[PDB]
Amino acid sequence: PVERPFSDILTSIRYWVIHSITVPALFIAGWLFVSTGLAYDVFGTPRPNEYFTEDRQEAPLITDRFNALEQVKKLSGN
Amino acid sequence: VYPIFTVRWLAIHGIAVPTIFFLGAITAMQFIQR
Amino acid sequence: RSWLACSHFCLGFFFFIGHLWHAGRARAAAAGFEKGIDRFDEPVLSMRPLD
Amino acid sequence: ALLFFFGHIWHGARTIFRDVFAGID
Amino acid sequence: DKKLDERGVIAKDNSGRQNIFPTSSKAYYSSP
Amino acid sequence: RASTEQTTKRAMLGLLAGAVAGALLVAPAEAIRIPSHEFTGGMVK
Amino acid sequence: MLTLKIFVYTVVTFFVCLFIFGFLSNDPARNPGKN
Amino acid sequence: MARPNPNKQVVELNRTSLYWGLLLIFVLAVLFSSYIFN
Amino acid sequence: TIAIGTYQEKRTWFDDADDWLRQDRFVFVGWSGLLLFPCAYFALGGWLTGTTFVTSWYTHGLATSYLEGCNFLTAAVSTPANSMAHSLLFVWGPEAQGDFTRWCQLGGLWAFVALHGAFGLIGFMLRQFEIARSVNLRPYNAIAFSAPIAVFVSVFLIYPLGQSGWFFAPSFGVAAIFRFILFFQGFHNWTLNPFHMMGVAGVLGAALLCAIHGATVENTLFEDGDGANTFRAFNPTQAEETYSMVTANRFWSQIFGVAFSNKRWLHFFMLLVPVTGLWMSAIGVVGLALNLRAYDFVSQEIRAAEDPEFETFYTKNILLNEGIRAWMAAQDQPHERLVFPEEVLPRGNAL
Amino acid sequence: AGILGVLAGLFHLCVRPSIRLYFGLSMGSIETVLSSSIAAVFWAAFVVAG
Amino acid sequence: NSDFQEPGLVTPLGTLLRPLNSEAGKVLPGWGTTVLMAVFILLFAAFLLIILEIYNSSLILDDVSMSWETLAK
Amino acid sequence: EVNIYGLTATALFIIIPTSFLLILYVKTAST
Amino acid sequence: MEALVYTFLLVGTLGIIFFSIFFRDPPRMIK
Amino acid sequence: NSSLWARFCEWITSTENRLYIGWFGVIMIPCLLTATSVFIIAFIAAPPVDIDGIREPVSGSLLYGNNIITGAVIPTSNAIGLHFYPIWEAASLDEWLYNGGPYQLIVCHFLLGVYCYMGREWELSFRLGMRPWIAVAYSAPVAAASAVFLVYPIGQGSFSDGMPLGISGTFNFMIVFQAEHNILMHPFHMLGVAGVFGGSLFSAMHGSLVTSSLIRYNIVAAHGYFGRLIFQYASFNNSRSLHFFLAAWPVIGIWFTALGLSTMAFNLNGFNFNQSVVDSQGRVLNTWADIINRANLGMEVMHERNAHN
Amino acid sequence: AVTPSLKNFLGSLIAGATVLGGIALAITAVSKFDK
Amino acid sequence: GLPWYRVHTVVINDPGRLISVHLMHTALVSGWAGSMALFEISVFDPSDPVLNPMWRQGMFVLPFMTRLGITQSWGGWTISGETATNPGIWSYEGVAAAHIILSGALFLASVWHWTYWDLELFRDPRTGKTALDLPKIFGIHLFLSGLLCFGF
Ligand code: CLA
Ligand code: CLA
Ligand code: CLA
Ligand code: CLA
Ligand SMILES: C=Cc1c(C)c2cc3nc(c4c5[nH]c(cc6nc(cc1[nH]2)C(C)=C6CC)c(C)c5C(=O)[C@@H]4C(=O)OC)[C@@H](CCC(=O)OC/C=C(\C)CCC[C@H](C)CCC[C@H](C)CCCC(C)C)[C@@H]3C
Ligand SMILES: CC(C)=CCC/C(C)=C/CC/C(C)=C/CC/C(C)=C/CC/C(C)=C/CC/C(C)=C/CC/C(C)=C/CC/C(C)=C/CC/C(C)=C/CC1=CC(=O)C(C)=C(C)C1=O
Ligand SMILES: CCCCCCCCCCCCCCCC(=O)OC[C@H](COP(=O)(O)OC[C@@H](O)CO)OC(=O)CCCCCCCCCCCCCCC
Ligand SMILES: CC1=C(/C=C/C(C)=C/C=C/C(C)=C/C=C/C=C(C)/C=C/C=C(C)/C=C/C2=C(C)CCCC2(C)C)C(C)(C)CCC1
Ligand SMILES: CC1=C(/C=C/C(C)=C/C=C/C(C)=C/C=C/C=C(C)/C=C/C=C(C)/C=C/C2=C(C)CCCC2(C)C)C(C)(C)CCC1
Ligand SMILES: [Fe+2]
Repeated sequence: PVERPFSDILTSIRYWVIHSITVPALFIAGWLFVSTGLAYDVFGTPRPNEYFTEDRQEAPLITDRFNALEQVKKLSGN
Repeated sequence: VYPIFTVRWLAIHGIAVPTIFFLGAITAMQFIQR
Repeated sequence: RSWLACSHFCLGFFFFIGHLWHAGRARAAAAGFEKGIDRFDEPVLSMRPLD
Repeated sequence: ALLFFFGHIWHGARTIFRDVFAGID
Repeated sequence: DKKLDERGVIAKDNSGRQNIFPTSSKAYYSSP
Repeated sequence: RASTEQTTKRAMLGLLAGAVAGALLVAPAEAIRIPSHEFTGGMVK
Repeated sequence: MLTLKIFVYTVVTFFVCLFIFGFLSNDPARNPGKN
Repeated sequence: MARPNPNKQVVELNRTSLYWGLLLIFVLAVLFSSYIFN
Repeated sequence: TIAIGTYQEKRTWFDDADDWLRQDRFVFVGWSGLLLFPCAYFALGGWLTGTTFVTSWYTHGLATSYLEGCNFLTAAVSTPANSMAHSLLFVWGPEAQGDFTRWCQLGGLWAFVALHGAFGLIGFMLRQFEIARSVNLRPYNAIAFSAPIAVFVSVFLIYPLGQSGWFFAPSFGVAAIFRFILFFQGFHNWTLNPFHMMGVAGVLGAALLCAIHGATVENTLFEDGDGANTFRAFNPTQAEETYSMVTANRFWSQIFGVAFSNKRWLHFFMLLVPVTGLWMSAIGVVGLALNLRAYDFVSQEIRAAEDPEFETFYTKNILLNEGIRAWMAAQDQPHERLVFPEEVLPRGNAL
Repeated sequence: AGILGVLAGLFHLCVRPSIRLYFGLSMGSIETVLSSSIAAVFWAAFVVAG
Repeated sequence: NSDFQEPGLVTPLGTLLRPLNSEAGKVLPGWGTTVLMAVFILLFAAFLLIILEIYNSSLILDDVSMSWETLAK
Repeated sequence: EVNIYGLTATALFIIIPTSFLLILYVKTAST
Repeated sequence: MEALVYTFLLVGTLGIIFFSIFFRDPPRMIK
Repeated sequence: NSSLWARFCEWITSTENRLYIGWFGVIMIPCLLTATSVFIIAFIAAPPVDIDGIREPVSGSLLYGNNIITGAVIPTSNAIGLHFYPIWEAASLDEWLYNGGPYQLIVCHFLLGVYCYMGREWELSFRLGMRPWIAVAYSAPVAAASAVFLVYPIGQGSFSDGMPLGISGTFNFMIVFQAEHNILMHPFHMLGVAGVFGGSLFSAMHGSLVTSSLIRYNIVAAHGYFGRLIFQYASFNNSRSLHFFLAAWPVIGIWFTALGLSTMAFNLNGFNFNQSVVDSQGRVLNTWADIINRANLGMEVMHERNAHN
Repeated sequence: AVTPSLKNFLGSLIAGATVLGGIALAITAVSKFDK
Repeated sequence: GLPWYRVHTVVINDPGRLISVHLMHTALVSGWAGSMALFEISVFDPSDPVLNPMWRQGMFVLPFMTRLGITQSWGGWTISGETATNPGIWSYEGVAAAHIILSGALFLASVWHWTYWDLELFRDPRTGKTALDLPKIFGIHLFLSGLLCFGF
């Protein structure tokens, strides 16, 4: 009912035990998220060898609103 | 003093967990030959 | 030459600022009011008004 | 419209805080 | 300075300047 | 082609990141909070 | 214009000498503190 | 012609307010005159 | 009669919710929190995600992301393409069709961040009002914040709404904002607008007031401490003020000519200058939203055209704007499909 | 809208505000109505301009 | 003052309209009809969203064409 | 006489507020 | 004609500044 | 005590004058009065000045077809460079006007006047018992003006690169300076912008809290509002530390921006991220820095004349 | 006819109602627990 | 001693003076409408309706009259470029004159309500102090506004 101070948790053992094993899990999760290439697929960021398609040799252009989904699918090469 | 999962806990974690995740992601990005 | 000029201009400017600061403080401390106005004999209160 | 947004803010503040602005109970 | 009068005029509000405020009407249920 | 070329530096950096983050997040919060207890502990509203 | 140059030099020298002799006239002793 | 209104105060403008107003109007005129004249 | 006071009825769910929200903890939630904390949170999140993974390749033809090899200065969350003129770019909207990847590629993250940030600003202003009401204070901070929220609303919503689409709104980044600034200089002559002049005066005067007030207060302090450090010679429960108003007034009346003699008026002036400046800037940008720009000085243009042997700094600024526009439009507006040959690009040696 | 207005008007002639709403919005003061009306004309100004 | 500084002027229209400005301050107990107000506010918000999305081309309906070309019917 | 309307606008903007402020100052100074 | 207007406006601003500096109402409120 | 020199010293140092003079005063007052007189006279009725030294004069006076916004005092001709160019060294008064001497006169006298103003601030603070560190605060605008008017021309090599004493002249100076050095990406200009914006923020917020607190408590009642509004409990609990922070933020920001301008005078530069992102095969992917570079290149191409007759 | 955009908009209405209900239930549950 | 920006607050309590003030504002706005109508009619050039329409001549209030049915004029011309034979009571000049007459009538009513500010209508039977029943006033005004909207 008094919202325990931060000093008490700092000296606690359960807090350190949980965090020393959980924070590295998040760090490795992010490292693997970027390394395995899942970031490119999820966020649509092209890989350094996919910026320019075989048929396209210039920056893409949407030039279409209600069919923008198909336009982006075609431009991205997928 | 005893209860956990308070508003302070949620406020801290909501900005702490993604921060660690993104730090890992950026550190991984650093080591890209490109 | 560019590095030398830039660095030493910056250092000279900061050291002129330091001269201002330390000269002012030294003169005030010699006068005896480097810590503030006395609050019992304010010199301003002993001057004609409507300066 | 923008000026009247500011006016709305000011007059709502002077409504909700009537007692504080008037310095009464 | 309190007692802003029935006209809402306060000689010196918390700003130290004269001002006028509306007289809020209190609420009842039935009344006579 | 884009792919991480470092194998084991990930864990070494993650351990340090977590160890530093724990302390660095608990300490300033303590410093800011103690005055919050002081203010909201008898003279509030 | 020699006359203009001489006049400006005279004015500047007069003002600069006035300033220098002003700060040499026991400046630090004229303050409202007593020390 | 019915009854004097109790809610009758008077506007008051000290000298500093006068100077502020004159400065504001003259500075605005300085800023906007070139644009008004084109 | 049957009179009544305040809170003389049975309690309700609203009372319990209000009591819980307005407690005394590390973070004051309040009712406004329900609108502020989520929205603002997502905004920040969006931006960070936007600046870390997503790309603006398909919107601007640029690469703005840490995953693509950009700094903190060059990364940004770019605005959508000009084809999506004013579409709110919902994830479920006809453009994205519910696809998150294509939504990110189309630039919807910018709209996400902008809208959630606007509602976060609303929530923050309501939070300031609620705090002031809780502590029985006049909410002048609410007006002081009404200034920046007006600036944000103008620049980030009214300007793109009056233009061809969101594409011309600022993109959330450092270099992006620099591009926005140079674009205004080239296309609108924003420096010559009287309203940006008023805003510049307000902001610079606010900085001047801050510096002068701090220096004057720290250099007219009352000696109420033996130690040579004057910061410990003060406690919050003091009775008298910690600086001599009379001495400061005399000093600034003898050095400058005029000086303050009222703490309330001085601090209200400090509050007033920036708010007025930013409101004037907002009005100017609202004018620009409709391309109602201060550009002409028709008499100067006529005189310059009549005889080439008449050059003022205004004419040089006009030529610089022509250069900026001509050399930027090729890449800053890819949807125009502009190909300027080197022959027609404006140049100084061609004058 | 016209018809609804009429109906709404009838309601507002025959139903008194709740005490909680009366004190929450300070319906006894003439300044709250000014704030609300300024907001309404503000909204209408954007709508017509757009 | 007595009766707020003596009674005011009396006019036929004043007496006719007096009932409409007599019961000032009367309120209902509790929350009254605030829930209905909330329901109507929510419905109005939905209506405003519908019209905004129709006029923003974020909600394409069959009947509406949303362009100047609809002026030819 | 160039831009008669501009001159009129400037003169009115300088006169009406100035006259208003001076009248108010004179009226209050009598107190 | 424009030059005269600009000069008059600038002279008026300078005169207002001078009057505010020298013919100000005395600050006895706090002094 | 009754000597004429003693009486003159007493009058100069007397605190009973409506405006304090002091010895810094006896130096500055002629300097600033000369500067303002020459500035007014040239702004109203100066003839065109050959800024670029290619016999293409630039008009900047009100009589010669200008208004308040577009008027200015044109800097000295590029032919003169850094040479001292008083009236008595020009062949004739007309040539002195043509080359642009009044700018040099005004700038020199103005710089001396502002330095002596900084001195007399301290002098009066000393004669009144105040602490002496208002001159330190004023040194920031003085440093910035010194940079813009003397140090940039020194590094570049000519007084024609100084800021014209005008409005549109100031905008032209900024645009050219961005074209040549890319100021926007320099960290010191970023610090200056941060200082200015933060100073505005702090002025507005300090005024808000103090005005709210002042009733008919100045720091113990308002601190409850700010401690929970944006957290930061016990951030500035002292009326002295808070005001020192107010004084320190903008002053340091402006010091840094002035130093950045001087370094650009000696021409290091702002940042330069041109072509900093490349894909496989070596193709260049544009960033916002590249668009900024295109704008800079356009500005630069317009600034240079090259072909001069 | 019920166009796909209309269906998506109705789904958005449902989702926003769900979010508001979630916030309301959270505050209700915690307030009841603490009082 | 009210400041210059708190002056009109002297009308914040007595409803009669508030009514007078609002009548004055209404009269001013109506007079502006009529005056601009007259000015634009004096400046309007109706010879060419194809290459010299209203919007090219800077007209502001003329299109707002035309949008609702005012076409003809007492000068014999029409916004169509044709010529009108029986303009009728409702023309541009007629509308402007009507607005001016309304402005004057509202001015007279404003001065009347300013003089006779103390009316029994503004004092509630209980507590005999000035008060407005804002909810019921709003109900009446909303009823009238809805009726007018439906009629239009
Ligand atoms: C040889 C020269 C010299 C000497 C011996 C001193 C000696 C002293 N000074 Mg002075 N001073 C100098 C130069 C000098 N100063 C200059 C050039 C400046 C201008 C900035 C100042 C400004 C200054 C102030 C404003 C104050 C002093 C104070 C002091 C005293 C305490 C030392 C201190 O600040 O704590 C130790 C210092 C620190 C913990 C600060 C370290 C962090 C610094 C600011 C940044 C680190 C450098 C950074 C990387 C470079 C950035 C700039 C770069 C572009 C070059 C001591 C008597 C203080 C005092 O008590 O006066 C009586 C005081 O208030 N001095
Ligand atoms: C429905 C509209 C409406 C109404 C009825 C009021 C009524 C009132 N306001 Mg509010 N206000 C409004 C809109 C409105 N205001 C808007 C849109 C803004 C934003 C700018 C404000 C901002 C505002 C502030 C900041 C304050 C008030 C105050 C007041 C009160 C005193 C009037 C005043 O300022 O002194 C009379 C003012 C003058 C005689 C000066 C007039 C000079 C102006 C600035 C220039 C000339 C205007 C021009 C001739 C006509 C413009 C027309 C345009 C509106 C289309 C009064 C109750 C004051 C008050 O009581 O609070 C303590 C106060 O402090 N109002
Ligand atoms: C209070 C917090 C809050 C606020 C103000 C907003 C506000 C917004 N969000 Mg965010 N959002 C939030 C929380 C919030 N969100 C949370 C917690 C999440 C995570 C789950 C998200 C996830 C999210 C995404 C992923 C997106 C948004 C988007 C939006 C925007 C579109 C709003 C919209 O159409 O929603 C719907 C609004 C309503 C449903 C209004 C309520 C109306 C009720 C339901 C009426 C019901 C009455 C009746 C039954 C209806 C009858 C009609 C019919 C059924 C017969 C808007 C700026 C979108 C956007 O514009 O991004 C660019 C977007 O893409 N938000
Ligand atoms: C002396 C030089 C100078 C100065 C002082 C200014 C001053 C100004 N200019 Mg600039 N300008 C100049 C030269 C200058 N200009 C030149 C030469 C050009 C070239 C034409 C421009 C082009 C220009 C443009 C294009 C614009 C300005 C704008 C502005 C105003 C900015 C207001 C503001 O704070 O917005 C920034 C503040 C906000 C947007 C408020 C939002 C704040 C949110 C709520 C905070 C978010 C929370 C955040 C995550 C917390 C993190 C904190 C962390 C950073 C520490 C201000 C009056 C802008 C303006 O106001 O127009 C209306 C604008 O759009 N100017
Ligand atoms: C660069 C300009 C600038 C910034 C960044 C800024 C920032 C801030 N000022 C605040 C306050 C204020 N500012 C004030 C006056 C002023 N502020 C000014 C200029 C600024 N003020 C000026 C010029 C004035 C004078 C009028 C006042 C009076 C206040 C306050 O009371 C308040 C405070 O308490 O300060 C301590 C805070 C508001 C917190 C917030 O967003 O609520 C939460 C809402 C959020 C987070 C939603 C915002 C989401 C945004 C719009 C989306 C984009 C976010 C990305 C990070 C964008 C990155 C962009 C790249 C270019 C970097 C914040 C620290
Ligand atoms: C021929 C000639 C004449 C040539 C002229 C050519 C030419 C270029 C003309 C100039 C044109 C010109 C005037 C341009 C400016 C026009 C312009 C843009 C106007 C802006 C107007 C405007 C409405 C802007 C809105 C924003 C606004 C309100 C800004 C206000 C700016 C402002 C006045 C800032 C304050 C400045 C200032 C110096 C304050 C110092 C105050 C001071 C002395 C405090 C000291 C002090 C501190 C203490 O702490 C205490 C305790 C005490 C006691 C005390 O005293
Ligand atoms: C009930 C929602 C629970 C949370 C869902 C997960 C949230 C995180 C979403 C991350 C992005 C993943 C893609 C989701 C997007 C997605 O996949 O949508 C898809 C879904 C259905 O579309 P379909 O895929 O069936 O459409 C396919 C074709 O028929 C299209 O023509 O759209 C909806 O029905 C609305 C969903 C809203 C989901 C967002 C919830 C928030 C709504 C806004 C709340 C406003 C509150 C306002 C309060 C005043
Ligand atoms: C997905 C998404 C979402 C959400 C999101 C979020 C919510 C996010 C968050 C996020 C976050 C929450 C993030 C964070 C991040 C962070 C970071 C990224 C950080 C960084 C840092 C740094 C980088 C630092 C640096 C430094 C320092 C300060 C220390 C030392 C020094 C230096 C400078 C190095 C949703 C579903 C709704 C929708 C869609 C989108
Ligand atoms: C400047 C400007 C402005 C404003 C303006 C205004 C506001 C105006 C107003 C105006 C007005 C407000 C006007 C009015 C007019 C009026 C009139 C003109 C009237 C007339 C009347 C008459 C004529 C009457 C008659 C009569 C009567 C009395 C009744 C009986 C019968 C008779 C018929 C005899 C602003 C700021 C916005 C900005 C822009 C511009
Ligand atoms: Fe202060």
